[PDB]
Amino acid sequence: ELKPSSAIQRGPLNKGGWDAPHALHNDGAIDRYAHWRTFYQERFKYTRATGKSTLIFLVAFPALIGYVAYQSEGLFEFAGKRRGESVTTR
Amino acid sequence: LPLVLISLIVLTISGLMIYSNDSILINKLLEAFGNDYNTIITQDWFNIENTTLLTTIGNVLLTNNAFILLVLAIVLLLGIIGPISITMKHK
Amino acid sequence: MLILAIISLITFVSMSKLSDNRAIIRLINIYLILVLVLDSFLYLLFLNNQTYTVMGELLIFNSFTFYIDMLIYFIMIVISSLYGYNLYNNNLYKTLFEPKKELIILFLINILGALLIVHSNDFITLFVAIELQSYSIYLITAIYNSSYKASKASMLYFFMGGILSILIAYSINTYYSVLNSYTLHSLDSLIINTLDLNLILIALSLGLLFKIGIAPLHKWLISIYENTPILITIYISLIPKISILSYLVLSNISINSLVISILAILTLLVGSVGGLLQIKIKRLLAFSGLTNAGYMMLLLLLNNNEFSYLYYITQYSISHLAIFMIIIFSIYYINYINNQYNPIIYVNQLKGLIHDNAYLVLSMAIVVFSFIGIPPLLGFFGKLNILMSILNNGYYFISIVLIVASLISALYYLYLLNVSIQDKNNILINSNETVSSVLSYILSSLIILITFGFIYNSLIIDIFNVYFN
Amino acid sequence: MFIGTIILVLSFLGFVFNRRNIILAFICLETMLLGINLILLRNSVLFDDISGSLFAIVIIILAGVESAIGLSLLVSYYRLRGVINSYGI
Amino acid sequence: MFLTSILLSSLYLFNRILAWQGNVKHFYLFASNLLLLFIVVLYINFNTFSNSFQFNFELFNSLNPFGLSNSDISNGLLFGIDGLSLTFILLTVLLIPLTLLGNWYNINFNSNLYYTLVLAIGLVILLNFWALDYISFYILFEATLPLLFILIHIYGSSDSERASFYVLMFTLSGSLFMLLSIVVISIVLNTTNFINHNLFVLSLDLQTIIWLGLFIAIMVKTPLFPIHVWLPVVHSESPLAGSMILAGLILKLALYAILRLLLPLLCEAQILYTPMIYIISLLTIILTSLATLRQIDLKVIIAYSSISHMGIAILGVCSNTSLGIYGSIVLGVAHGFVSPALFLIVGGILYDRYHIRIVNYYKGLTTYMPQLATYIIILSFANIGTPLTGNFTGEFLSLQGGFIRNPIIGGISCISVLLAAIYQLKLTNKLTGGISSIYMHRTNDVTIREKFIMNILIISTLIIGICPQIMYNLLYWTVNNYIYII
Amino acid sequence: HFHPYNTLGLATQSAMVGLGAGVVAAAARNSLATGPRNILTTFSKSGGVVTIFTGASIAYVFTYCSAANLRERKDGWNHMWAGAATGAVLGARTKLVPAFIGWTVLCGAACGLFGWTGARFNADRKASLEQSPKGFVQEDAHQTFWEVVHRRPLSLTVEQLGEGRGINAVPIATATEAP
Ligand SMILES: CCCCCCCCCCC(CCCCCCCCCC)(CO[C@H]1O[C@@H](CO)[C@H](O[C@@H]2O[C@@H](CO)[C@H](O)[C@@H](O)[C@@H]2O)[C@@H](O)[C@@H]1O)CO[C@H]1O[C@@H](CO)[C@H](O[C@@H]2O[C@@H](CO)[C@H](O)[C@@H](O)[C@@H]2O)[C@@H](O)[C@H]1O
Ligand SMILES: CCCCC/C=C/C/C=C/CCCCCCCC(=O)O[C@H](COC(=O)CCCCCCCCCCCCCCC)COP(=O)([O-])OCC[N+](C)(C)C
Ligand SMILES: CCCCCCCCCCCCCCCCCC(=O)OC[C@H](COP(=O)(O)OCCN)OC(=O)CCCCCCCCCCCCCCCCC
Repeated sequence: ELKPSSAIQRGPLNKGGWDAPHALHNDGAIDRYAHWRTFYQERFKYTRATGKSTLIFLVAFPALIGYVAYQSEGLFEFAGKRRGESVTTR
Repeated sequence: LPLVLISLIVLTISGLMIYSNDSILINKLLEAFGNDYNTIITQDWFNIENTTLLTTIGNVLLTNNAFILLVLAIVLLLGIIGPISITMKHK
Repeated sequence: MLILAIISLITFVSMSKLSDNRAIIRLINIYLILVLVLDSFLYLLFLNNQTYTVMGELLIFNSFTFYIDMLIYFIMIVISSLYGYNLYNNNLYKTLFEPKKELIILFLINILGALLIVHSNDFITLFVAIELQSYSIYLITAIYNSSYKASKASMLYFFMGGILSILIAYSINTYYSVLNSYTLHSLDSLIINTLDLNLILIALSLGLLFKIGIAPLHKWLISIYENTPILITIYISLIPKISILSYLVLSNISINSLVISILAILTLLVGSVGGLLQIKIKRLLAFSGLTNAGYMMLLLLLNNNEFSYLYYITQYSISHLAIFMIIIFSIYYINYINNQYNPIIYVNQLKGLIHDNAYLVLSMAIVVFSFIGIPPLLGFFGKLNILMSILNNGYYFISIVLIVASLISALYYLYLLNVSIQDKNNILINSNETVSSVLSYILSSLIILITFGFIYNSLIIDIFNVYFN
Repeated sequence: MFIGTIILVLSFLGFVFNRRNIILAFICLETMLLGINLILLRNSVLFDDISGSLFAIVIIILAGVESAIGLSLLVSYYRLRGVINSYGI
Repeated sequence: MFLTSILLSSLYLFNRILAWQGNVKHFYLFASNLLLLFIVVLYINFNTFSNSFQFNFELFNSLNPFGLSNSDISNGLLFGIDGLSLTFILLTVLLIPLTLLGNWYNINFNSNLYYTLVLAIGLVILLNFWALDYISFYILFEATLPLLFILIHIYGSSDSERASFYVLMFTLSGSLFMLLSIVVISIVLNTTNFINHNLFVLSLDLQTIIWLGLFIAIMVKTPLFPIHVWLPVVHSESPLAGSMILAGLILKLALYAILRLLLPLLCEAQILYTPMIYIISLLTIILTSLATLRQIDLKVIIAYSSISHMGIAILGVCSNTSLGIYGSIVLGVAHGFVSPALFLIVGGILYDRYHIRIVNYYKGLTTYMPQLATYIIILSFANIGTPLTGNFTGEFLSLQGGFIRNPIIGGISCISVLLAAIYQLKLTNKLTGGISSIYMHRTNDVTIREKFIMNILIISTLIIGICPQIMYNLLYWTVNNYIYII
Repeated sequence: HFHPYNTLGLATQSAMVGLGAGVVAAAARNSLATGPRNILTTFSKSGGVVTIFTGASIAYVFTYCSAANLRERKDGWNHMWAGAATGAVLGARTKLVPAFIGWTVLCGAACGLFGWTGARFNADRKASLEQSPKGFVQEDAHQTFWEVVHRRPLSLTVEQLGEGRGINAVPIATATEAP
């Protein structure tokens, strides 16, 4: 007994314009491939290879470049130099 | 039954706890039980009229807390209007 | 002047017919407007935070409470215009949004009970006024009695309000058993040192707070807010929140409260992650109230919180009131009306709203980016001025949990937008009947306060500097 | 304070663990209110004032109007459904 | 009365152009082109010999809420420029008609909406560079995001929804901790200001805390390696003008915010933390430019390219050197030129015609479109760090400034010249050469409007490339300003 | 300075407390449930709650006290190590290795972020801005936390930052003077 009112007269929605003809034959294999590649993260799972790359690029490489960066803060000036002059501060 | 027993113990003891003000928790509870001293009632001849308890309630409901009697009238009004207004079925 | 309105009104409603009821509410609407306009000037009494105690250590009147009073009148002028005015002149909307005979009676008695808390100094004034407003929410819930859900919700609300009234009464009499006193004015900052009033004042605070919707006991209030119809629930959501919270913010009995701090953390957590996978709009919209009542429980821990509170109050009241008024307007555009009392429920029903009345989506967007805290809108300065009080006073883990809770709560706010700006196959091209001019002007006014209300931030603070300091 | 606290706690647990009907829940609420009364009236007698007796005589009336309101709420609940469930509302 | 009558006239003219012309896009182009004329007349009256903030105006003061305010007490929102602001404003304002140009025929359904949102985003990021409070910087810093959400969601690829979400989510989530840090500054100093704030000193234990909240927000917005995560998808599923305004202006806005907000009052903090910034900067140059090699999609490659160039850019900012600061500015402005041209080449000339962005379809674009392939190669080589283009001036002075402060971080920072060439020329030779693709049917040559946009965005790189001294007249104050060498 | 902890005493106190919380939550799980349940299904259909409370209590307080005792200072890192042990105990209930590693790392990071802000839900009274000296220094003094100055001592800059990068105990100008 509750229906939206009679004075609506709602019509269809177009997007309008010119039917651009198909400039591309889509490949089913290429489209399935690319849809698998962009949405890879919803099927990603941890394995030993994932653990190896996640260890080395997220943990080991920041720690190595970290140690190298904190050791070498005020070591080197080369600004005006001479023979027999050490360039390391330490 | 087990949550009954746990809640009996905790709610009973913790209801007995706030009558007391030592910082130590066990001293709060034992002051609940130390009541066996007998209060001494002395006769003072300072009062000349039979102000009963109901007279004093009628003096404090009516002068010092007259507004509480009047907001209470609004509450009694609501207790009339409400049950009526539910159980009418007007027309 | 609410008293004179109630005394005149119920005699007047006893003599009017059923068909007169609508027009009666129109009268009361204008009445409350001329209590704002012609009686505002009483703010001149409250210079330099001069406080009065009236009826003999019974009601305390400061200007904090005067502002709460003015806010409650403004939102009632809105809610009363929602009942008293037609949306459209159809044969449909007359049987969907129709007031009962005694509805405005319970409305004004409820506002009376909600004002006699914020103005209250005594504890028996507190208890009688909580009882008055609790009865009024009982009867406003049960007044649309030809509904299965509303009657079940009124019974549930009766028993869960009875427990938390007897917990307040037990805390008042527990406080009396250690001090022959009724006021928190007796406390005066020496007594709290040498007296273990932690457990009393905290239990009093809790028994006052669980009626708001703080989170260990939050499920029953979300059930009442989903079961009640769509007009009753924009009142019973707003009023006990602002009344009970502006009581507890005024009297500062839970400072360094570890229990209030746990329950604030737990509220911000299970409010933001509670309402995520939900499909009903009043549910979705009632867990927004749980998180935004969480941001208040933080301010209870504070000393001197009267800026952050009041600004975020009128923030939440305008934003609250506007987002409930928007989904009243979306009912014309849905393809499926069920459940005469509650005509829109599921949040996917407003799906094609941008193709039919796109500026209703502009309205909906503007209010929902203000719930998130987007800086051109008024909700952001509310969250900002809460943050300025939290970080001032040592609550550093509370602050980052506030932020994570705001980020999680933005998801189900933006779900409203996600659903609203979508494609719909069958769009409206022309409508015969249009929306009530005086009623859609209220939504336009409630937006222009949210959009262009960051203008007056400076002015308000200078006015805030004079009347509260 | 023993009689009021024991009436309050036993009535509270009888309210909470009620699964058998609804009128037991109403009467457990009223026996709670009696217990809060008892604690307060004793504190008035021990402190030599009517003050807690003032809060007592007000909460008598408020317990009354709570009964009147809520039992009309039950009649409204019963109007559409001609039986009240045993497990609850 | 005069400045109100101007607005009452111009809104009336707007309503009339609406009533008679269905689009607005003519009036929007006209307004943004007038903004160009106005800002260059402000550039003529700009005094370069003063370090000062020249054109100051207060909004939303107490004594005058609607308009300008001349009072002895100020609590509104301040606005004004030095050289350092003004450079970006120039780079801002010449970008704004071009994106309004950039979708002149693509958007068919709801024109007036899209062009209003694009112009409104451009105006907000105009006013981002005028601001002078911490709060008035931050109000407009986040005014963009509803407009970006509504723009990415309504228009885009099939995956508009997730991209609009991420541009709200990550950007918001970093900006909230930015707000935490702004609040902690505003309750200690009791003044948010871009003028006085180098004078105040904070404790080192107190600078130590404040600086994390601003720096992780700049980590989100200039996408450094821990969160560089929204950037490829919010490009790859954007429409055209949203992607151009994003990668030309929003990333440089956070490059501006690391100068304006952090380097004046976090100096004694900032020295203790330059190795952490160098960890994250080198680690976002190496590891994002290496992830470019394995990409199936085509707008996503130019997105990760933008990550690698901003990773080069920010290690000139934190270099504590005159060279590094000037190189970061010339990198930021030149990348703001060269990069929206690349998003045009993937998005305008190549998605409007074929509507699929997978790389595997596109081969041998030379033999049917010679002058497009001409563009693709000379915009490829302008991206790498091949000189006389302004991108190399930024890369070179940034790598030199990063070699000052720590030489070993500059040694592995310098291989970015190689790593930035590998993926870009690997894309360029796949697009440019081969037999023309059997999937692509032949379409139109590049039109006059697209060639117009391209010619402007390539001349404006070449002028900075041949002579970077043309904008040193703005910066020679602000290159010396942020240096802390006791 | 500090005082070492009794690992055995604090551990057995927490073990008793976790046992009590396990019994209370098992009773609350019985009484809030459906189906045929009796007095003996408290520890039968328990869902293993008493193992959760017991293991979390013992592991957190043992790792917290042991890490505080071997480091000989009390700071936010001890909460990180103890929260990692708590995440190890909570993550062994899901008998999976990458799950377990995730529970350890993320629970340890969350508990370290907790313990770094003071390890308190509520506020500290003397440490907040409102109860601490703030604003400018009135005269020259040791600038405490929450205070602003105009000029800082250069000896403090050499002591706190270092003697290296562009930073020196004498400015570069008057180090190069004609006499
Ligand atoms: C934006 C990214 C997220 C960043 C999260 C921020 C959390 C960072 C916290 C840092 C901070 C608040 C400052 C934050 C303000 C900005 C907040 C930003 C936004 C907040 C969301 C809390 O510092 C906490 O640090 C913890 C460990 O690190 C300690 O843990 C505990 O350790 C055990 C000790 O007893 C506990 O027993 C144990 O229970 C815990 O284990 C706590 O003691 C301490 O409160 C610092 O506060 C403190 O700093 C110290 C200096 O030394 C200050 O002393 C000053 O200096 C001395 C003379 O020079 C003099 O002593 C004194 O005269 C002077 O006063 C204090 O004034 C105080 O104020
Ligand atoms: C002829 C009388 C006209 C009737 C006016 C009735 C108004 C009812 C509305 C109540 C809620 C709406 C917000 C009102 C804000 C008053 C601020 C104030 O001033 O608040 C201050 C401090 O506020 C606070 O803490 C914070 C509140 C912040 C409000 C945030 C919303 C800002 C956007 C709306 C305000 C600007 C709109 C102006 C449009 C031209 C104290 O309050 P007060 O004691 O100075 O009251 C003033 C007496 N007044 C009403 C007669 C003048
Ligand atoms: C929604 C986000 C939240 C919004 C918060 C911020 C609201 C901004 C509202 C826009 C209005 C700001 C722009 C207009 C104000 C400046 C007008 C002006 O008159 O500037 C005065 C200034 C000096 O003038 P004066 O001191 O009086 O002396 C004159 C001597 N010949 O003269 C000058 O120095 C020249 C000033 C040039 C200003 C250039 C600004 C570029 C952008 C202009 C359009 C801004 C509209 C943006 C709309 C989107 C909203 C962000």
